[PDB]
Amino acid sequence: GVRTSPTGEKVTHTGQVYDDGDYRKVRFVGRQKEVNENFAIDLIAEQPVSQVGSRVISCDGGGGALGHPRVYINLDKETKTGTCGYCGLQFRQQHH
Amino acid sequence: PTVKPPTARKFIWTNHKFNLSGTPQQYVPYSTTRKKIQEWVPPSTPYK
Amino acid sequence: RGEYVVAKLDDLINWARRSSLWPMTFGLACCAVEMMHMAAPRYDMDRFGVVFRASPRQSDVMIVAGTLTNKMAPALRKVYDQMPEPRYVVSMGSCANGGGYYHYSYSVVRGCDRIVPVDIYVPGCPPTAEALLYGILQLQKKIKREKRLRIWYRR
Amino acid sequence: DTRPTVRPRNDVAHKQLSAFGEYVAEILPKYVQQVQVSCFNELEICIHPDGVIPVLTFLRDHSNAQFKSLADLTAVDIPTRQNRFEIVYNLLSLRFNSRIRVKTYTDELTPIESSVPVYKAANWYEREIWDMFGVFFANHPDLRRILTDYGFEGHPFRKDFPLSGYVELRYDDEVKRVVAEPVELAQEFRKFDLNSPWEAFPAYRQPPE
Amino acid sequence: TYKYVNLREPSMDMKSVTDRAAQTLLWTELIRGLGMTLSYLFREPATINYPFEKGPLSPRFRGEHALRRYPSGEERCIACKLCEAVCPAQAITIEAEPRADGSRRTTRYDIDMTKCIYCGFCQEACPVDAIVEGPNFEFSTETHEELLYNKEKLLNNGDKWEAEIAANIQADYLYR
Amino acid sequence: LHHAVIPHGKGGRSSVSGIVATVFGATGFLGRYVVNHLGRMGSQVIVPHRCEPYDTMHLRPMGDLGQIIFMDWNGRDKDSIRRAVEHSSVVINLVGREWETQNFDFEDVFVKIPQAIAQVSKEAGVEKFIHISHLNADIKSSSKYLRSKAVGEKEVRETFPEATIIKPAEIFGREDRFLNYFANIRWFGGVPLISLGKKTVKQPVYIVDVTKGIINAIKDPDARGKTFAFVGPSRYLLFDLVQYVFAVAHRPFLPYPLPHFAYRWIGRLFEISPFEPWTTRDKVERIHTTDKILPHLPGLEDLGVEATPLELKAIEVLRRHRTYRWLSSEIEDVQPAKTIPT
Amino acid sequence: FAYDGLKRQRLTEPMVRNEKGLLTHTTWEDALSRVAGMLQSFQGNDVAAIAGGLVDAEALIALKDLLNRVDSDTLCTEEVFPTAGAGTDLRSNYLLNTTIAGVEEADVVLLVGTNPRFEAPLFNARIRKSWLHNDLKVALIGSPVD
Amino acid sequence: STSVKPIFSRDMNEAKRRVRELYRAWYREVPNTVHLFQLDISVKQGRDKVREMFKKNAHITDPRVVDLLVIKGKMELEETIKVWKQRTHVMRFFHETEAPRPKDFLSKFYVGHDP
Ligand SMILES: COC1=C(OC)C(=O)C(C/C=C(\C)CC/C=C(/C)CC/C=C(/C)CC/C=C(/C)CC/C=C(/C)CC/C=C(/C)CC/C=C(/C)CC/C=C(/C)CC/C=C(\C)CCC=C(C)C)=C(C)C1=O
Ligand SMILES: CCCCCCCCCCCCCCCCCC(=O)OC[C@H](COP(=O)([O-])OCC[N+](C)(C)C)OC(=O)CCCCCCCCCCCCCCCCC
Ligand SMILES: CCCCCCCCCCCCCCCCCC(=O)OC[C@H](COP(=O)(O)OCCN)OC(=O)CCCCCCCCCCCCCCCCC
Ligand SMILES: NC(=O)C1=CN([C@@H]2O[C@H](COP(=O)(O)OP(=O)(O)OC[C@H]3O[C@@H](n4cnc5c(N)ncnc54)[C@H](OP(=O)(O)O)[C@@H]3O)[C@@H](O)[C@H]2O)C=CC1
Ligand SMILES: CCCCCCCCCCCC(=O)OC[C@H](COP(=O)(O)OCC[N+](C)(C)C)OC(=O)CCCCCCCCCCC
Ligand code: SF4
Ligand code: SF4
Ligand code: SF4
Ligand SMILES: [Zn+2]
Repeated sequence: GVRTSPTGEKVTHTGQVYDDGDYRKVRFVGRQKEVNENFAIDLIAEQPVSQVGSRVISCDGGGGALGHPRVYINLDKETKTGTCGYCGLQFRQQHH
Repeated sequence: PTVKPPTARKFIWTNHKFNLSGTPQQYVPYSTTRKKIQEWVPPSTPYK
Repeated sequence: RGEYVVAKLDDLINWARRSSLWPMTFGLACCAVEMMHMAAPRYDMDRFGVVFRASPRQSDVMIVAGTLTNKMAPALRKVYDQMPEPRYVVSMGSCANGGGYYHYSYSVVRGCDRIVPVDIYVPGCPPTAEALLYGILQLQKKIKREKRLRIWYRR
Repeated sequence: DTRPTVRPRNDVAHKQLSAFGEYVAEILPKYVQQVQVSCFNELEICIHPDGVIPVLTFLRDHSNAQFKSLADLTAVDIPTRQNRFEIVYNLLSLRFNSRIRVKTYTDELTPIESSVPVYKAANWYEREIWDMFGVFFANHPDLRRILTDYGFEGHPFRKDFPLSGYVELRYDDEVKRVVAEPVELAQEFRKFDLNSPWEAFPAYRQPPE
Repeated sequence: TYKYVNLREPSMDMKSVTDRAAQTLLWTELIRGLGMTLSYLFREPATINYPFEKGPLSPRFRGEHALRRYPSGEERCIACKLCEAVCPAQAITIEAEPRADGSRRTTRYDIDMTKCIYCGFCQEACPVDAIVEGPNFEFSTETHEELLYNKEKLLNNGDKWEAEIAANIQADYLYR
Repeated sequence: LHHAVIPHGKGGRSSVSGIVATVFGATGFLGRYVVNHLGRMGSQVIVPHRCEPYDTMHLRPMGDLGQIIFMDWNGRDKDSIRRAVEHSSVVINLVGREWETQNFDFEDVFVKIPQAIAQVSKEAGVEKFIHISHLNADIKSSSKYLRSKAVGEKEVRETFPEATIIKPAEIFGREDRFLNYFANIRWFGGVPLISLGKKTVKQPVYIVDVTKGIINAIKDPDARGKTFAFVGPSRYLLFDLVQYVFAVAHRPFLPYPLPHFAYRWIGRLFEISPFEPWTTRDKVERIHTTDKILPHLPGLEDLGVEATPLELKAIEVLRRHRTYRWLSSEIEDVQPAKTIPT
Repeated sequence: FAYDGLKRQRLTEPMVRNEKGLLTHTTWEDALSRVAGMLQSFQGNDVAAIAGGLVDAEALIALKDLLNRVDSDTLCTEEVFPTAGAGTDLRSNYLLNTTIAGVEEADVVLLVGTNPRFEAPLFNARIRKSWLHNDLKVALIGSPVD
Repeated sequence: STSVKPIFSRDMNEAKRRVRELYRAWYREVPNTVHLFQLDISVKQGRDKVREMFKKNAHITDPRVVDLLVIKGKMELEETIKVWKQRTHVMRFFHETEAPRPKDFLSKFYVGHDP
């Protein structure tokens, strides 16, 4: 999420911000600091975990050829959910 | 768009902004990476 | 009131300058081809009042359309200097903006802004004839917001 | 030659060029050092630097050559060779609808005779070679820089000349003119090591050192 | 096969000589040139009323760059650096690190729009349709610095033009 | 700052000098040279301007991308002063007018504005402050310009005790109003000089020398709290100087004396101009004010600058004042003017 | 993997003690002037130097020459080595004379008071290779380390 | 081995003649150059610069290298006489905008890492 540093400058999704003594803050005087307010780390975390019945599931990102290369995710571990290395969607095997 | 509207996404801007160059809303480039080398901070108490 | 009058006089000279822009006949590389198409019938820059004239002494705008090399850089500064004021520079294309495809060449100037001041930067390689025309109409709006006389009135 | 993706061979032209390569080497043994024909049917004659005027004159005037057009003339810089420069002449024959390549060599200090007497087209190609490589052509009608800026020092197309050079230009308001200063780059050119550590073409494997 | 363009012998009969005499003295072939420009004066001009009308474009148009997201809001870019390796102008600078959730993501994604040659090689090489050239071309600026796009500026462009960008990829991805 | 900006590079356009400088009055004669030198070595320059942005265009090519930053400011608005100095390490005040307007007078320009800048600079945490006074600034001066210079000089020395005060002589250069001023008197036929210009002594200093002294005062820690007098290497009578200006410009020199009171009446006549006045009463007083000799103050030689003689650079300034017949005349064609022995 | 330690706790500016007794940043001119003032005021045994573990030969000789300009010979190291007998007069006294590649030719190796697995990981790997391929006989006098 | 094709001069004695001939051409040209280009330098500064350029290569003993230097020098002279060069090209020999870089070890030490 977008949060402001004590001096008031916004912090980007990469965690970048200028210190209170950094002369480079002069570039924002009379202008604005461009910051994207839709942090991708928050939005992916809002997606529900998909329940599946097989030990191995495939993700192409949705949209077929408009997604990402099809990869196969192993769901044998019960402690954690299998995560797509491309798009971050999580899958869990039904009742292990 | 009135006959075939665009797909709806919750991250698409609801309000369109025209070219903002020359105004206070213009874009100012900056580096989006954090500092790389951390300097040593001397102790704040005299050794003596 | 005096502030009202200088405001209206400012609106008059600003109008006259943005409605009668005369670019210098000056093109360097491929970007000048796209500048020709802005004079071609489809876009017809002449209908906005924009007329090319070859003499730098009768030009109001310099469009740096193409690559600027070290050999040509003294020539560019000379023709820019020989332009009576007020004079505006429009930088067209990646080469004239920051070197473009030839940024790392021994013989290329990394941006025309190292040689002359630049008022509008038009991106592209080349910018379409309609993208250069956007920069010209963006230059006209810049001239429309000048406050030469108002700033004089309160000196 | 029925394979869709492979380039078909023209073995009729390969024999003809090989036959004519021997023909030239038989007539000019004083200068011809090596003849070869590539797999895409391009004949190359490699000569001693002294044979530039005799070889090209024969190839332009002999009734069985008639190479009346100088397609191009250029140099290649190979630092590892004792003679680092390789002068390449690409000739075209309109009479016989054929092409031939004549190659010689030189170094930083050895001149090569100018071929303007043989081909008027070589006037500017030799200026470009001198300007971009520093190879001097003797008896050239007027030899000087053609592409580089006035007063430019060095030869850009040498392999040891840096890509961005040594100097760059800006405008200085104190002296009211364009000045030249040592090159500083806001972003350094990023060198990519693209070569794969696995051999690609066994046919060209050089004998082990 | 060849043809001659200017190998013709004029007739020498008295009627042909007089015809050429009338052309010389009465400027007939110059009057004919006037008639061609008079015809254009009465044709409709080809000018369009910009900016109220726009020149036609196609879904393949290569305009301003943008970074896209998946429908869930996650960034498509996974810091592979194929765009950086193929960019002919070296206009792309990328840095990456594991994100707080362990995802392969970028911390720097800069495009110097003054080095870029708007060739589209980056969107060809992207295996996840992350970096695209959008349909926008009206983004001139009053200063040089505004053309040095960073990651925040590129994500804002993607979020602004996604509605149009998605429809153009839908119209052209079968040709790719 | 304990760990200030660390310099990097070889002192070029893309290097970092570690100098973040706010230059008030950068859009004038002395400003363009200072900004050029700062930006020539890779320095962050903030340029607050009161003029139209079109009037700041010649400063843009003076620095790499993002190194020259422009802001609006008002001399009577402390908030706008604080915006433009709150991030800087050095502040250079080059604000001045040679004439009084309807809105600003010598007191407002040379006393109130410098004090406000210094006061805000101290509160903002700036460490180095460079202030440009005049050599002939004394409280007992007939020139109201030179009286305000004296008052402003002491106000700055109190508000910013560690400030560096520079007192130049009449600076000359391409855009100066000193040699151009004399060469432009040809429009009126003859040159009127009080006492025929033989009772006044001038010690003009070259613009680049003043600029390099200002830059060297930023880098030298020994200039904190000092007051420097920047003067040229040679002293001239007003007559011999003006005679030299007309000799280099190759134009007829027809001087005549004019009483002081009459010369002030001429100055009053030309003050009515609602634009940049050609001359004023104050300009006549400064022109005929003998340049002070202040051996107790450090000068250019201390900061490390070799003062450039007026004879090596007058042609660079005065060549454009020649006609076509004399444009090509070389530098070694006018013998140097008589110099008052040291 | 220890290279990442080169990005933390780095000394980047000269420092000196101020009135309060705290280290504060200063210029190179100021720092070398203080050290030069004291070095001029002392000589002989009053000046000594200690060299750490990561110091290079070029710096070692420059400091030795500098301290010899004040007639000092107290150039020490943190690592002890006996000076009894030949001391450091003969190189063979303080070297691995068989060479790392010579372990492959030895047939008996005696390790005295050393845990080579951690003191020299690559030297220990060389011993294991000789152990595996040359049937080396290894004996150790010291703590029974793995 | 050691037998090479010459360019213009067969020995240093012959080569030095071409050096002197070139020097006399440059020496006579400076007054014209300082006049046509309207340089703000003196004829003495220009002729000092020519001398500085010649003494920069006084250690050469290979006649061929000397021949190329004269060849390059004559190209420079031709560019200046015909005014192919501009005022900017003729003033690049004086480096007026380059701040004097340090020469002694201490000054180089303070500013950076370069030798
Ligand atoms: C392909 O390879 C390449 C080239 O190869 C071609 C190149 O070339 C180049 C180099 C390129 C360039 C230098 C730029 C090229 C760009 C172009 C647009 C050229 C292409 C072709 C054209 C035909 C463009 C325009 C030229 C013409 C001839 C069009 C004719 C129409 C016009 C409107 C021109 C002028 C005409 C008229 C009738 C006069 C208008 C002029 C005025 C000044 C306006 C009126 C004048 C006044 C003085 C004001 C009026 C009122 C007054 C004076 C006051 C009266 C009232 C009172 C009260 C006093 C490159 C790089 C290249 O790669
Ligand atoms: C029966 C009794 C015996 C006597 C009877 C005689 C009756 C006939 C009288 C002679 C008729 C002569 C007609 C005039 C000829 C003059 C022209 C000429 O010399 O031609 C040769 C000239 C030159 O022709 P040439 O270039 O081919 O060379 C001729 C000579 N040789 C071939 C040997 C080299 O033609 C021109 O003048 C070219 C015109 C220049 C372009 C002008 C633009 C065209 C404009 C067209 C519109 C004109 C509108 C005019 C009306 C305006 C109304 C106000
Ligand atoms: C019929 C039209 C009457 C109305 C025209 C009014 C305009 C007059 C101006 C134009 C000149 C046309 C008048 C000249 C006679 C034309 C008729 C004619 O010549 O007879 C036709 C006959 C057929 O020609 P043919 O045999 O095919 O080849 C020529 C071989 N001598 O040709 C001949 O063989 C006869 C001999 C031809 C040579 C005679 C000399 C002709 C050239 C003299 C200059 C004529 C123009 C003088 C007036 C100039 C002013 C306009
Ligand atoms: N002959 C000389 O040059 C001398 C110079 N000095 C002093 O050096 C300083 C620099 O002057 P100089 O460069 O030579 O000549 P300039 O008059 O050209 O410089 C004046 C600068 O100060 C600004 N200025 C003037 N009044 C105001 C105001 N009310 N508010 C805001 N800015 C103002 C101007 O901005 P803007 O243009 O937008 O109004 C301009 O940038 C002056 O203080 C001068 O007294 C001392 C000795 C000799
Ligand atoms: C042939 C002889 C020529 C004479 C000179 C003519 C040019 C100068 C005149 C200026 C007079 C003056 O004073 O106007 C100025 C006054 C206010 O003065 P201020 O603010 O005290 O100025 C003090 C100096 N500042 C301003 C630098 C601080 O503004 C006005 O109310 C109107 C100003 C605009 C001019 C109005 C005329 C409109 C004409 C329209 C034509 C189409
Ligand atoms: S920016 Fe593109 S189109 Fe324009 S000159 Fe450069 S390469 Fe050609
Ligand atoms: S469009 Fe081409 S030049 Fe521009 S960033 Fe992409 S790959 Fe690089
Ligand atoms: S934009 Fe695409 S090609 Fe470029 S780094 Fe990201 S995923 Fe790879
Ligand atoms: Zn996925």
